[PDB]
Formats: sequence, structure tokens, C-alpha cells
Amino acid sequence: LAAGPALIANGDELVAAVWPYRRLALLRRLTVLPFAGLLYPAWLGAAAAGEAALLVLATICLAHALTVLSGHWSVHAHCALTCTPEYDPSKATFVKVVPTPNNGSTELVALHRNEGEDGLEVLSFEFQKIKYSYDALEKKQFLPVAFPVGNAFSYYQSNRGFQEDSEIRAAEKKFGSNKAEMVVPDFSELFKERATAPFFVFQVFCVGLWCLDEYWYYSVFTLSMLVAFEASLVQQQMRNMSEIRKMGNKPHMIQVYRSRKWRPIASDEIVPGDIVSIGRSPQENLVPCDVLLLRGRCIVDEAMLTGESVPQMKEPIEDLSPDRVLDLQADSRLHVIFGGTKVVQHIPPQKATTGLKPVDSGCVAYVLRTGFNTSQGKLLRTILFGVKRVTANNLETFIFILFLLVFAIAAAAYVWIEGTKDPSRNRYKLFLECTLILTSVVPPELPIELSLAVNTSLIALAKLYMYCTEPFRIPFAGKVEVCCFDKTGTLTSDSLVVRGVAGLRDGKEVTPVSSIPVETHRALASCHSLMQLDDGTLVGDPLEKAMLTAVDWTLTKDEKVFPRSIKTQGLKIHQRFHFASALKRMSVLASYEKLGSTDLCYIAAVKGAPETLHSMFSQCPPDYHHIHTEISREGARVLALGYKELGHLTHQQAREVKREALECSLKFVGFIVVSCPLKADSKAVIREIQNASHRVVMITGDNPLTACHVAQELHFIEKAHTLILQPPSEKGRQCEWRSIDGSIVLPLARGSPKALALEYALCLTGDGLAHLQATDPQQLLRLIPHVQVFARVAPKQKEFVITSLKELGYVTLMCGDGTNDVGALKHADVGVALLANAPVKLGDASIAAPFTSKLSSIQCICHVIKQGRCTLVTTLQMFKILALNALILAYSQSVLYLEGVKFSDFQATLQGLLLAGCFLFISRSKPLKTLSRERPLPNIFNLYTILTVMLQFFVHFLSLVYLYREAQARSPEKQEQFVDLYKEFEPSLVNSTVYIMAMAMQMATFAINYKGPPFMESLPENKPLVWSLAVSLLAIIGLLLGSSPDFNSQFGLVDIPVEFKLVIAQVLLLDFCLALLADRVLQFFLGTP
Repeated sequence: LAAGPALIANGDELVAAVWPYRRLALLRRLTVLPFAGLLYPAWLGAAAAGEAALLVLATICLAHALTVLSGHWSVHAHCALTCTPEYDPSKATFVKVVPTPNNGSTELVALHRNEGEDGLEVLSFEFQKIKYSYDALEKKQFLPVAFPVGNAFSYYQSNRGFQEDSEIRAAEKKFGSNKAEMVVPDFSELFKERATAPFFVFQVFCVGLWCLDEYWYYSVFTLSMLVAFEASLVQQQMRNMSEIRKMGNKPHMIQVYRSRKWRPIASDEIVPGDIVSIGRSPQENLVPCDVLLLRGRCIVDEAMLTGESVPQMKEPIEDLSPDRVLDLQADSRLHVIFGGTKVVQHIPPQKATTGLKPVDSGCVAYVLRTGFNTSQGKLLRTILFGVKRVTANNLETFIFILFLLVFAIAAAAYVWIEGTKDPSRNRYKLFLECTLILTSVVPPELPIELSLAVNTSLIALAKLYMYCTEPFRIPFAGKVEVCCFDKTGTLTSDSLVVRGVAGLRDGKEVTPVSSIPVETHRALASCHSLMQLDDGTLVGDPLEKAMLTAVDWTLTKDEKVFPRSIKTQGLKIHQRFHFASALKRMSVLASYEKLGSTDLCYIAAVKGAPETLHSMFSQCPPDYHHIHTEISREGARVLALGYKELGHLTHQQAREVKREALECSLKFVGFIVVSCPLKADSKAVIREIQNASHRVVMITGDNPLTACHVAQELHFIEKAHTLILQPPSEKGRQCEWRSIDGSIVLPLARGSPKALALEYALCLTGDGLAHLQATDPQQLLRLIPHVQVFARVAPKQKEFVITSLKELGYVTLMCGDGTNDVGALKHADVGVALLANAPVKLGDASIAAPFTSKLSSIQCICHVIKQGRCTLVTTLQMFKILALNALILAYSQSVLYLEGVKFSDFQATLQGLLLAGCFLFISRSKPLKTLSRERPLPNIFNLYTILTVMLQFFVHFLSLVYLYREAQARSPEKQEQFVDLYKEFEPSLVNSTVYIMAMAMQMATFAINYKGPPFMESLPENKPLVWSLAVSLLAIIGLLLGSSPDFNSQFGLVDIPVEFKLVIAQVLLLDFCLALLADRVLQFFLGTP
């Protein structure tokens, strides 16, 4: 009873406010009571009591249709129109959930009512597939389903598994099953969404109006064609949606400990609280859920979260203090494995320790979170519903229609006022004429035309092997200002190349692996964690894979390693002390036979962090720190190598005397230097983008030093010094800017970032981002536009950076290959996924991005910009031309009918066919190959576009007034103050002159506004358009000329007197010249920002 306003806990990330509403019964809905109860019964009663009534009914019917559809157009309008608020939750039926800003759209979700275990009524709802339950007893608040997170580490040691099924069903009712099912919306739902679009409703209303104009045969055909076309577009959308279903996650068998026994169960029946075995699967199966590693060790590639292509070691929680509270923020880096991550390698629990062992020898782990609540699940939620689908229904299009409608209202008011001055006119025809003027001034083709233009650009893109799922985002590619790039797999290859070993020769020179000492070959060949599978495939860490391949050694199943190329004796590995994060090092015991003796000589090979072996080396080069710092500044990963010959060990001592001394008196044996190379195309494409006057920004999850180096190599940073903001490690110092070299350290100041961002380049780390978000979000928002590199950025922080850039009114482009970009790709205005390793399964990024390249080359982006500018100019040019034609139409439609002249049906038909042809040839114009330094106009609202439309219309208007008066002065005087209404078209001199002039001026209007020498193919290159303009100019000259009366008669032209012919030709030429000069002068004066 009686939950107040705003029923959510402060600090929920998804939902800002929750108000319950109950749906009204059908008869009590405001869609029916005012409709079924009042207006129609009074009309029916007047009808039974015995044409004007039907018209008044139709306007009532139209108002009703718009009110019902407005509930479809807005969930807020739907709630107001169909539901009432109810403070008592027992009587409520639905809840309208408003998400936090940027976290989607407001939805109306049904409330689920469930009986609890106690027989108590548990109210719950599911919003965006997350269940929120109302806690009625303690807090009287809605809480998200609490996962067993932040618990003490006593609970996890005592869990064993569940020997029951009632509690399992209870857990299933509370948390739900791990459902990764992609629900494909039904065809009917997408088609219903489309049929309620404002434009389609307006077009169907226009079809209804032609049915109202007695076009019985014509209206049904046009309606069927319109519906079939929208259905075909829906079919294409369904095709795009079926691939998303094709992604999903395949059901697989996993080992689960249930009812005191280990059993294989399908991954969908796993519930939180189960203890599961997680291991390297032979099918390259992904981890199904977020799991805490209880026992056993694993190397996992967490490519999904850090974007770093490099596997991270995960350690069991068994070695830690049980009193520690689980912090998901701190412990997840070392102790949590996320769902969908790949287990590269696993180490089974030691046989000596008492406890649970799985049959498959996987690691035993406890499931923390399942389904859509995992980090992958969070990504997937953003994939399904995280941005409004871009429709043709742009605010620009609606304002443009409203502008033309103001002018059409003025024209219709003029026709109404003058037609009401003549009392003889039948009011039905005057209303019909006004309605036809209103419906034809606003042509039905504008959105179809725009979609055809977009589809032509789509066909042009398909030939470049770029697929586009959301075509209406292409014009935004013309507006892109900031291009954000990921590093890994996009600008660099995922393939790591070993450059060699440094510190072997005097100086900095990296000696190639072919020229390193025999001790270095032995150190690289023995100091590895690679293993041989039963099938002989080599499995394990890519860095290690590169190391073993570069040294040309082979590992056998017996953990023996033999050289292929070097005439050295093989090594047998006996014991590995794996890399411990606490020790920052790994060691291997290997033996070799001595040359000419059967005596086994044992050796210790050590690798680890340079800072740790520095203190572990017995003899260290003086330049060790210099060399290390300089190589780390080159963005390479550096490992130190240590070597020791142990001589003869007894077989018992070699296994036991190892534990007593793992590390001491190490010999320095060099630095292994590994680089990730740049892609060969990256520098040229990035130079083209910078040359096109676009700002380049880097946003990557990789380490800041390597990312900054690669960004420098790509000229993302042209400045001499790069400053990294470090957050305070301790509560209370301010954040510090540190040079890449460390030479310059500056405190942060509340001053203007322009001064720092003019002299230095700024790189913000993810830890620094989180610190600024907690401390000063406004300074962060002021800083973001001035940063050049974002490093160690999490996917949600990538989203936040993109959204922050969008809030400043920048049009953003994101390019990525990884799922790490999915949030940014969806939220970017133009997301382009590249497939990593170009030469079927689709990685989620190729589904998440609006655009997908089948090539791993970034040159596609240059193509997208080339295409986007073309499309952006085309639509804007079309809008201008269409506005001009509409005003020409608006003035031709009523003033001429007020003067009583009409086009001939044949004349009008030919004019229409030529007009339709010209728009078809204009919409197919191609972009130029080169990216201009000049930028196109971004928006329809510019001073230039308004003033050019106004001035061209005014010129054309003055021409029409002049020629109408000259025709009236030459037309015979009419002894009638009033024009009859539907006069059978008699070819008159006035009709012929105004028609020929209107056609010539309207064709000039086509010719004048196409502008493309920096942006589109030139006029002589669009040959179809050239033929259209040449045929129309030849037609205009032939029609004006009168060498044959019969030819004019098929066209219905009257022979024009030669004296008047000369005046017409001179004024039409002057009109063309003046309108051209006007447009060119206004472009010269007002273009560019």
C-alpha cells in the first residue's frame, strides 16, 4: 500500500524514476468515450432525423485517428490517454519505467505478481530483461535482484553444491535462467511500428483523399503499391534482424556439482550458487557466466574487456585471507572470470589437496552472475536496445514540412477567401479545391525520394564490399567532425612480432634473434609455459607462441624441447614454477646432456618483470634502468631473462631442493622486446582523414605508454610533449600531469584547457577518468574535447566518452573491430566495424556497428566519408529544389486557378514525367574520388539556404508576374468578372505562354542548384542528367519556336506572335541569368562556417 513518487534507490545505473499505472477498461478509454460516446451518436441522431455532414464526420474521424496513433507514437501519450495512476500496488497492472539518461527509452512493462516462499505476494517487474523486486518489509523500496556479490569469503569456502531441487526452483524463480535467446520481433510488430510512422499515416491519408476525389481505381492501386513497398523495406529489416538471431550462443554441456555428484548439464540450466568446472574446451567454447575462481589456476584471454589481445593470469582465492570482503572493483582483475571470455590455458588443482575435483580436471569456480547481468550480458543489452533506430522522420524533415505548410496555409487561405467572395460557388467544390491544393503542395514522394537516394548510395557502397545495416545514418557520415579509433586489431595487427633481444651488444641496438648467444636460445626455449595436446597442436599464450616459433624449437608431449635449426642438444623440462603475480616472475628447471657426455646438466631459466630481476641479478649492467626505461618508452613489452647452470643434482634433490631456493643470484641475460606492428595502410588513411580537416582522437583499452607511442607514430600527436594525467594514489593530492619522459610535472589547474591543449597533447587514463567522474564531472566534460588519447578505457567509459562528445553537439564516428567498441559503435553517430584478420561466424562488433567492412583495411572509412558527403549534399540539395518546386507549385496551383488558366492534361502529364525523370537522374549522382579540404554545410538551417530559396523564389515570382501581365495585356478582354470553375481546357495564348515559361524556369531551377565540383561528379559526368537537361532545353526551344503548327498541336501550343515571342525569349533569358547570378553571389558571400 501506497508507495509514493520516485520508487527507486538513489544510484541505480539504469532506471531514474518509477511510477505505477493501471490500464483502463476498453469502454473507459479516452480513445472511445469521447469518440463512441459523444461525437458519433449526435451525428447519427441528426442523420436519422434527416454531404456537409460526411465532410464534418471525416474531419472528426481524422482527429480520432491521430489521437489513437499518438498513443502509438509516444509511450508518454499512451500512458496519459489509456492508463491512470494507482498508489496501491495490489490494484496496479502496469509500470511505466523511465531509464536513466542515455540508457535507452521509457517503456511500459507489465507487473509480474508471484507467490513467495512464505505465501507472501512478491511484486516484481522485468525492465530491459533485468528483474527489479519491491522489498515491502524492510526498506519499502525497489531493489535490483541482489547477486551474491560483496560477500565474506567464508560463505564461498563452505559452499559445496546443492543436494535438492526445491531450493533450485526457488533460486530459478528469484534470479532466472541464463537465457541468451535473441527474441526476433515478429513481422507484424515491425510492420505495425512502420505503419504507425507519421509519414506513412500522412500518405495513407492522402490516398484516402484521392479516393475522396473519385480516383477509385487509382487509389486502390497506389495504396497497394505503397503497402507493398513498405513491406519490402520491412522484409529487408527482418533479414538484417535474422542475422542477429544467427549470432546467439550455442547450448553446451558443462560439468556441474549437483546432488553431491558431478554431472554434465546444459549451460542454460545453470543458476547462481552452482559450483561449476571451468576449463579449456576443445570446441573453443566460451565461458557461459561470470564465475569466481575458487581453485586451480588459469590463463584467460579477456579480449572482451580490456581490448588487450594478451592473456591475463587468474589465481585461486584459496591462498587469501577468508575475512576479506569481495570487492568486484578490486578483485575482478585477479580473481573473477567473466562470461564469454576464452580460457587459453588451465592448471588443474594439485592432487595433494583434500577437496572437490572435477571429472574433466577443470578448475572449480563459483557462479557469481548469470545471463544478461554479466558484462557480456550488459554489452548484449546495449546491442539489442541501446539507441533509437534512425528513421526518415528527422526533426529537419518535420520542420521543413511545417515551413512549407505555413506557406501552403497562406495559399489555401487565399483560395478560400477569394472563392468565398463569389457567392455562386458550391462550397463542396471550394473545400475540395482547397484540400487538393493542401495535399499536392506537400508531395507524397519526399520520404520515398530520400529513401531511394539513400538506397542508391547503398548500392554504390555494396560494390565496395561495405555492408550497411542502418542506411539513414549515411547522411551523418557527411557531418562527422570527430573520428574515434580503437588501437588493437584496427590500426595495429593482432599479430605480435618479436623484434629481438636488447642489451646483448654495446648500445641500444636490438640484436635479432638469429644472432643471440646459445645461452639466450636455451633461456627462450626452456622458459615457457607451452604444452602439447594429444593431437600435437601447440596451445597457449600468443607471446609464448611467438617466442617458441621465433626460436625454432619444438615441444614434445613428454615436455621435452628439441631444436629444429640450431645444432644444440635438446632440453628436458622437469619442473615449472609458474608466473606468480605476487612474485612478478616465472622460473623453469630444465636439463641438457653435455656435448660428449651422458651426464645430465641441470639449468634454471628465469623470466620476469625488469624491476624485480634488477634486485634479483647478481651482476647488473649499469645502463639497465636506462635501457629498460627507453624500451618501455618505445611502447614495447619488455621481459628480463635470467640464466643459471645448476650442474649435477640427485634425482630426489632436484625435485625437493627446488622449493627451498626459487630465486637468488640471477645472471642478467638480456631484455626480450616484443612490439605490435602498425598496419601498412593505417598511416596513409589517417593522413587522409587529418587532411580532410577532421579531428582525430584515440580511445583505447591498452596501456597508455604503448598507445601514446603508436598514436605518435600515426601522428595523432604532432606536439613535442604528451602529458598523462595520473589520479592520486592516496586520498588528497591533486591529480598530476606528467610528461611521457617524466621531465615535466604540472599540477592541474581550473583554468581553460585551450592553453594546455594548444602547446601539449593530453592523454586521460581510465583510472583518471573514473577519478574525475567521482570528483568533478564538469571539469571532465570541459576537458574531454581537448584530450587526444584515451587509454585503458573500459567499454562503458568508451560509451561515456562518445556520449559526452555527442552532448557537445559533435557528430561522432567510431571505428572498431572488437566488442569493446560495441557501446561506442552503437552510440557513435557512425559506427564502422572492421573484421580483424581479413583474408561463417560474425563477431558481435560486426553486428553492433551500423556499418561493417569485409576488409580489415581502414580505407573503407575514407570511402564512407566520400559517400556521406555526397549523400549529405544530395539530400540537402534535393530539399532545396523540392522547396523551390513546391512554392512554384503552390503559386501555379491557386493563383493561376484564380486567374482561371490550367495546364492541359497532356501538358501536365509530360511535365510531370520529365520532372520525375530529373529527380531520378539527380538522386543517382556519384561522389568524387578525392576528399576536399572544404566541408559541406552540415545543416538545413543556414542563412545561405534560406536567403537563396527566398531570392530565387522572388526572382521567379517577378518573372511570373511580368509574363502574366503581358499575356493578360495580349489576351482578349473578357466580359466576365468571374472565371468559370471546370472549363474544358481550350488552348489559349495565356496557357501556352505561362506553361512554356514555367517549364523553362523550373528546368533552370533544376540546373542552378546542383552543386558538386568539390563534392560530387561534375555536370558533364552525370550523363543521364546531361541528357535530361539537353532534351528539356531542346524541347523548350522547339515549343517556343513554331516552325510546325501540327507539332505544337500535339503539344497543344498556340502559335505565339513573333513580337511577343521575342519579349518572352529575352525575359526568360534574363530570368535565367539573374537567378544564376543571385545563387552564385549568395554562395560566394555566405558559404562555409
